[PDB]
Amino acid sequence: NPKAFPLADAALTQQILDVVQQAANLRQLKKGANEATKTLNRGISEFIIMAADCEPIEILLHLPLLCEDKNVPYVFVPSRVALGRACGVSRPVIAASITTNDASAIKTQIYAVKDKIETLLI
Amino acid sequence: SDAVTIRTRKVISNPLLARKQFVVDVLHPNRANVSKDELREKLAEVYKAEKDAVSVFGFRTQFGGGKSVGFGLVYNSVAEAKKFEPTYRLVRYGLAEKVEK
Amino acid sequence: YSTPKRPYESSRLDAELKLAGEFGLKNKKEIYRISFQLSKIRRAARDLLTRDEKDPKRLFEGNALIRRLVRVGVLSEDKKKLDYVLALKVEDFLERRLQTQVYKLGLAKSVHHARVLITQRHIAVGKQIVNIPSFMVRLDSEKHIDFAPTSPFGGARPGRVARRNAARKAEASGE
Amino acid sequence: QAIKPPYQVLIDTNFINFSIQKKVDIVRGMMDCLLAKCNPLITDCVMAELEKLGPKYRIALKLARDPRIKRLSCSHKGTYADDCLVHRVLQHKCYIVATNDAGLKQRIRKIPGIPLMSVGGHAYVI
Amino acid sequence: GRVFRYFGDKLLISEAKQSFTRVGENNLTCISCFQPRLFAYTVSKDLQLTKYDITDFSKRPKKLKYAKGGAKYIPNTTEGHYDEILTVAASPDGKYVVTGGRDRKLIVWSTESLSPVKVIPTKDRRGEVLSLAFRKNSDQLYASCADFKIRTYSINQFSQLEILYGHHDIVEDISALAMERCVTVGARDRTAMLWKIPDETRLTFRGGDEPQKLLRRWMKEFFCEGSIDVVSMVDDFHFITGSDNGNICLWSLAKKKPIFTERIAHGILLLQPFWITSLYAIPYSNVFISGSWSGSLKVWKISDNLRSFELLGELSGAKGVVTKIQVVESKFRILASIAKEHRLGRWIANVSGARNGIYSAVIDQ
RNA sequence: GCCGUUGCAUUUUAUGGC
Repeated sequence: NPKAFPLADAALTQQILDVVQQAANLRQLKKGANEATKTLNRGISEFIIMAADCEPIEILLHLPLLCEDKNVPYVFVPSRVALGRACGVSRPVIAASITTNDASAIKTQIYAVKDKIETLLI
Repeated sequence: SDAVTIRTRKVISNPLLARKQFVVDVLHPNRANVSKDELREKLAEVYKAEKDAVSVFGFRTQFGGGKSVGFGLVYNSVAEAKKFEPTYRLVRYGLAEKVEK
Repeated sequence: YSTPKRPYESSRLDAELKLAGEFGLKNKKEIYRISFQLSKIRRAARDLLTRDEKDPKRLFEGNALIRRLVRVGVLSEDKKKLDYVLALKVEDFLERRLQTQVYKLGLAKSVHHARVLITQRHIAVGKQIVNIPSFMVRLDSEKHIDFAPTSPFGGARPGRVARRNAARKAEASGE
Repeated sequence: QAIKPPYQVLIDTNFINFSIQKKVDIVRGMMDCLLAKCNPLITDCVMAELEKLGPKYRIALKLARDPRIKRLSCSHKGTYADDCLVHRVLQHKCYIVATNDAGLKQRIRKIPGIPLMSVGGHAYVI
Repeated sequence: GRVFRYFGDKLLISEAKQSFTRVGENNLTCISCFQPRLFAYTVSKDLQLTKYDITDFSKRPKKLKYAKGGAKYIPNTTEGHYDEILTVAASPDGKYVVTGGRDRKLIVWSTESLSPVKVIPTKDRRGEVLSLAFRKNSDQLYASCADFKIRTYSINQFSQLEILYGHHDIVEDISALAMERCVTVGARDRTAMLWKIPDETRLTFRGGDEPQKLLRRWMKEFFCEGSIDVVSMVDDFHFITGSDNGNICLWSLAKKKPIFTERIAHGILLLQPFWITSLYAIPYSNVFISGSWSGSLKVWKISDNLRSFELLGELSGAKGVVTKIQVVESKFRILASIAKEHRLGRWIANVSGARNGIYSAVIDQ
């Protein structure tokens, strides 16, 4: 029935958009459910961001099944326009993937976002 | 020769010494430690008196380069430069003989 | 600075080089002096855990000490309860060094390649060229760390060894 | 090595009788030379031993049953403070041993990566 | 100087002359109008600058001269633009007008014969020009740059003065007055900074008010601040900003917090508020004009005590993405650059009346 | 200035599509 769970609140959404902004600054970001599915195959994916205003929505339902197979966190965001904007990118991106790097300059922000997401998934 | 752009601030009319004191700012990107001679030339063309009616000194530059701040002087006449200036600056500018003793 | 209490002790001696292996240092003097400053803070850190709650000493000399740790870029703001201050450790001051932040921000492909790039009149953070590896970035200066206007990899000159390589081509192949 | 504050420490039998007879506290002494928040522990082997020193050492028992100190359990009837700890230090690599008994202390310097203590809260690294 | 022109009541808004011009360009990014006869300058994402005469208020802007570059000018010392031009600004002497964009250069143009009189390399691969603003009655160019910089030039001598650092994302908007100071935003850092050029200091004002506390307001009786899109300077002692959620924030130089914030202005349409895509004030006055792609320029009157502002009204004559607002006077002539998309190359959704051109609106008294 | 449409009859004025 809901099909839009979990959907994030306000300050977590802008927090995620800022983390995606520095992630696009550090080329540690994947753009597209095609690419995101490939990163879920290679096991390099930290977590997955999906949009809620994508028409249709059922093209994006494969990512929770593949993530729950791989035990990977995921949270919906309401805008695909702002989700495109946080990529340093001027046309919308429906879904983005966070890649794995322990040498990442922004790693603590990624662990805090995974703390909020993994808090919300339970 | 990189568009020197000599900037002046702190201009106060001082008629009792017949002068106008002001802080010379020398921006110099891609140019290092220009002169004392060219400075007296290029600030006398906004006051339009003469080169030897212009005194200047000071100038400890910014660290790294690209900015220089000194202290500049302009008078109303040539004879005022011979009376109101120090005796060694006129030798430095060339306007006098240093009687060595 | 201050020397540690025991100079040769097995689990600590190998713990030196795993710090020297990741960060790429040259002297345990540059390790011990970092612990020395962490020593002096931590004694003061335990002083304000004894006194009364909402002491203005615990406020003025506490929170400014807390905010300065946020200001240097070490204490994350979520742990801003003066109880993570005891849970600080050695690598976090090592992590805020100017050498290691170059490698994290692409651009260095090593921690040892970035060490050479500090001492060769390259990368500046503000408009000041920094050539000391321990410059301790203040977290408001991260996305200003960049190649210089001069000193190529930044352009407008290719440099004395690239110009000499250009010089060799003109004299034998050309004239 | 990968050991972080808050530290956890094991108080055996020889420790408390060197604390009171030198008038240095248990918890507040541990915060001194470890320089962080400490989580003390006592096992079932150690506490029931001090019931056998009972009529001469009520002082040590009435300090050990304070809620600053936590309860820890093992399940063997017949084990000691001496031998039960060595199995605890074996299968995990994240405890700190507090003692002064040399007969136990030589069983601690052999397993690498194990922090020791001293006369009552004046610490020493491995 | 302070606010002294009090004429918000004198504006006859309901019968303002509304007109529109279609032009031969796709996605005009900016418009800059000179006042000493009045001129106009337009740049588009079709690589073109076009010069109009607007001295006749009853007429639509007629065409004088136009210049379009091309792919000839690929290198960066070429005297022509080879990508999208993001901003344009005319000099206060009417002699020059400078353009720049994604080609990361600055080309100074002559107003007379429309010739490339100067090309300046920014010398950074991230030194993209975003907003050019001149000091009133001066020639000191303030250049917002995508490598988080502010670069200051002189026009008459074509030199470089100095650079300001400090921001954390791309500096979109900068506004200035006749004194030597400017307001900047960084547009994702969710702050704005005041810049004193000879003092070489900054005063940092902070947005980012959480709507969660506003939910507290929802218990007493919304949308996220994510991007401070525009900034404008009303007087030397106050200014304003425009956001990504309809909030328009009034700011005082003595107030770290917002001295006012207006809630949703151009409205919504889970739900999406419109972006504050344009914001231009009449200098030293109490009147300012905000614009969206929603189709109606909303104009507001500042109170006399500088504490709140009130609705002057709406002008519905301009459908499409308003990118830049110019206001000239003698009467008042309002021009607005309507493009099919947002300035930044951004995506726009389902816009009614997709058209490109210039909005004109004359208000008497 | 690409197309369509209307009043002046197209220059002029207003509107829809790419």
